[PDB]
Amino acid sequence: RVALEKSVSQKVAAAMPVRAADKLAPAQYIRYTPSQQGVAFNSGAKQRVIRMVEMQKDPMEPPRFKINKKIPRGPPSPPAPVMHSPSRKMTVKEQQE
Amino acid sequence: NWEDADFPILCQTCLGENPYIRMTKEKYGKECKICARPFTVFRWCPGVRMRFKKTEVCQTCSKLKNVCQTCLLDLEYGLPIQVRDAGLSFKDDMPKSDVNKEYYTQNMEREISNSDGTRPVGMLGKATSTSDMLLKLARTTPYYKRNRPHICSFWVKGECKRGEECPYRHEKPTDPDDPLADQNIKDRYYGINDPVADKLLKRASTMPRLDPPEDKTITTLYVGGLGDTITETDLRNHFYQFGEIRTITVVQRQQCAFIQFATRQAAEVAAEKSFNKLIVNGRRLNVKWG
Amino acid sequence: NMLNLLIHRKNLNYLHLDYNFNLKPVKTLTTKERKKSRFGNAFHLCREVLRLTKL
Amino acid sequence: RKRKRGVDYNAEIPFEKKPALGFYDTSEENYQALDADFRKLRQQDLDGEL
Amino acid sequence: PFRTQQMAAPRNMLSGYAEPAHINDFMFEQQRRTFATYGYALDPSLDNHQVSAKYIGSVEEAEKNQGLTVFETGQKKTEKRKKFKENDASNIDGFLGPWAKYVDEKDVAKPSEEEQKELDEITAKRQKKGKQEEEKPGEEKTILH
Amino acid sequence: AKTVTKQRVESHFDLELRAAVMHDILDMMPEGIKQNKARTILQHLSEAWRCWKAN
Amino acid sequence: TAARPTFEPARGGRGKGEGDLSQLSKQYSSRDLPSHTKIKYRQTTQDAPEEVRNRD
RNA sequence: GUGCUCGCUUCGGCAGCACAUAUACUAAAAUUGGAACGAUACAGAGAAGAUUAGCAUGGCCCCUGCGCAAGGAUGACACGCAAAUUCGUGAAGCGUU
RNA sequence: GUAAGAGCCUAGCAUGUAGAACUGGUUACCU
Ligand SMILES: [Mg+2]
Ligand SMILES: [Mg+2]
Ligand SMILES: [Mg+2]
Ligand SMILES: [Zn+2]
Ligand SMILES: [Zn+2]
Ligand SMILES: [Zn+2]
Repeated sequence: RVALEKSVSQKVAAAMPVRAADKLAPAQYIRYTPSQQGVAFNSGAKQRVIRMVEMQKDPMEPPRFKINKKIPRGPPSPPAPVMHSPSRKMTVKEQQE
Repeated sequence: NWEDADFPILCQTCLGENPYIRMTKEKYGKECKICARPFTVFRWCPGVRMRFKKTEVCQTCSKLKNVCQTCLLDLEYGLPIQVRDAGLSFKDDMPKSDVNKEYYTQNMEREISNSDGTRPVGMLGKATSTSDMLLKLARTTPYYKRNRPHICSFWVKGECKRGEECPYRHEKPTDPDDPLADQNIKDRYYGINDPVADKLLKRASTMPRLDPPEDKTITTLYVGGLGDTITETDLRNHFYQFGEIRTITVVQRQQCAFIQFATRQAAEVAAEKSFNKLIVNGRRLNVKWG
Repeated sequence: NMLNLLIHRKNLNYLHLDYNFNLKPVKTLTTKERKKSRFGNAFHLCREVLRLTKL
Repeated sequence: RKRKRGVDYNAEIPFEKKPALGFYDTSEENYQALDADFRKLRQQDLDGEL
Repeated sequence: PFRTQQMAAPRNMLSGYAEPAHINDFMFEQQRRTFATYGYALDPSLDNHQVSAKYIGSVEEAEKNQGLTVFETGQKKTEKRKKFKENDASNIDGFLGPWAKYVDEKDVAKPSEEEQKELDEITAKRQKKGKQEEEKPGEEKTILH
Repeated sequence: AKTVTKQRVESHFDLELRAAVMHDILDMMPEGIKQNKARTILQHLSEAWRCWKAN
Repeated sequence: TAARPTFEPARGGRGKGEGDLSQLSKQYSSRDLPSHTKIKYRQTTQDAPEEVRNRD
């Protein structure tokens, strides 16, 4: 139920897109290890800390990109083995009837 | 589908020379320069006199081809994709025509989002077998001339009214009568007719390399720069890898060691492994034919 | 400005919104141009509300 | 040429599925292409007799 | 031996390991402006050798200026640039309070005497590719067969 | 997903009846029958309804 | 020809709520407005599941 | 920059301290490609004779509409040598074992 | 006898991109 309600909220957010229009400043930190070490890269360091602020959205701005573009259905997931029985033998008489 | 993944996939010559970065995250900011689907654009400034670089391609289009999202160079080596596929195979064959491209992108996006989220989904097994010529021209230290503000086009008309305050460079642009000037995004990304990669391959082809055994069945190796500080007991300990080793003549006066193997295939394999690579006891051992 | 940026984004250069929010065709339209340039109650409600406020 | 699709047919393989691979090495072998013979060949000759 | 530098590193998504930190804002931006102003800062890596405290940058200027930050009173104080001043706001078309340009450096920067001609040449090189002018070739061509 | 309002009612009934008959003949045939012949049985259903209306 | 039956229906999963909510469209109908935003539950006299559990 | 400095100490300069602490999709651009439903020529409404109401079906076709209404020629497209696994009888003539 | 293919013709709406890879070489024995 906790997993479902989140997806519900993300769907329902379209139904009222702008009622008390949104707020965004949880500016957060992330520690990152370049996996490139051999140092001439940070300056001599092994990690780097990055402060992420989310870009502030314009209230008065329409959707940006074309979404109506339409493409055919991709391949389905790999076929399952069919697991039937040996198969009943069929007669000429019943095949004709 | 949208892309929407946190914290981009970046190299170290674009992420900056400062270990303290402030970047902004825009949720569906631009469209991808390849995929043409919208993705999460991250904008940071590397250093002080830099350009505010941003990611150009999707997380997905970098997971396909193991590249950085803004320089479009290999995360491990720092080279164009045509050079790395030259030093590998080319079995991806990403479509370039329209409907095929969006169809392939949809299916590979389902493939990646039906997996872990850590490996270069097709490039992994071929990325095991590496260390071709690309390692001998891999860039050692970052080229921070990439992160650099463009030529002031008002200064080209001699009319830059900002003068000393303009954050764009007042220096010469490159002569357009140059192969190293055209450089489309998709040409750099698919590995097709990239002139930077052409010049890197022309340099790596004229890199010094093995010669064949000119006369038949001769396995004789002519070792110059042998050195008088090393021992022949370590030579066999390095050399029993290849096969049935025959006699090893040693001349420590000209610093030349003569080597014979069973088959000429083993001598060619030793030529492959040894030439211009092998440094034992911290001292370069040169091997030649004749 | 909003209403005729909506007009000019739809490439309807043969319509003209005057300064009192009257929408008139500049020329005599074909059937295809007339079907392309039919607006709905949203556009005309906003246009007539703006007519009342400009009065 | 002004159309969205359509040039995708000769340029590459249209909605290409690679054959699923396994248990037998299928990388060395390859097929020999068609002899052109562009001095006898007819549109009727490729499609065959209806 | 069947893994590379990227494949042997403890990575989380294709280029390394990324984990949420909780550094204090002031100290973070302090070391950030310390590197952006002078060229050195303390190391935010959490092990790297597990001994005391190393500086990561242009470490030669770090000991020269004692390892100071931007929030602290500096050692050097010399060679100030000279600017105009008219803080009165009483003379019209003479006031420039904080909009005071320096006395030495000035506005529009033409490149040079030769650089302009070279840029004219490079625009002319661009012009020959656009191409649009084509005279009707009346050049005569004859001889005696 | 267009709604079945008033002008789609009879067409949708005939669209769904035909699908029900498709399912029933796929399940009614025994194990080794050639799995063609759906179209012919649907033609017979159309004919039986026209003979029903024709008495 | 033009007049023809179906013999295959349309498959769901490729539009407006199907995979990424049509990549998060800002289009919504009047019928998609907030309405009946509170589930009623069965009370003690109605047929609450505690009342229905002990019963023979 | 301002102020306090029982700072040198004049009303000039300097010293210390306090407060104040990191804008910018960085352009007045250079470029770079794609579109319109208008003319201009050819062209002319689906249902086995003709004249025709329509309602659907399917998706790498969309348009007007706020529309899960409704229209767009029933909006258009759909017209196909429509061949998918898998064979056998009987008699006669000729050559062969 | 239509305002649509087709099909031509001329058109103009979006971008402010990513990128520039450039250096090394010796010779010698017995019949
Ligand atoms: Mg209709
Ligand atoms: Mg009709
Ligand atoms: Mg229809
Ligand atoms: Zn992409
Ligand atoms: Zn990069
Ligand atoms: Zn400038």
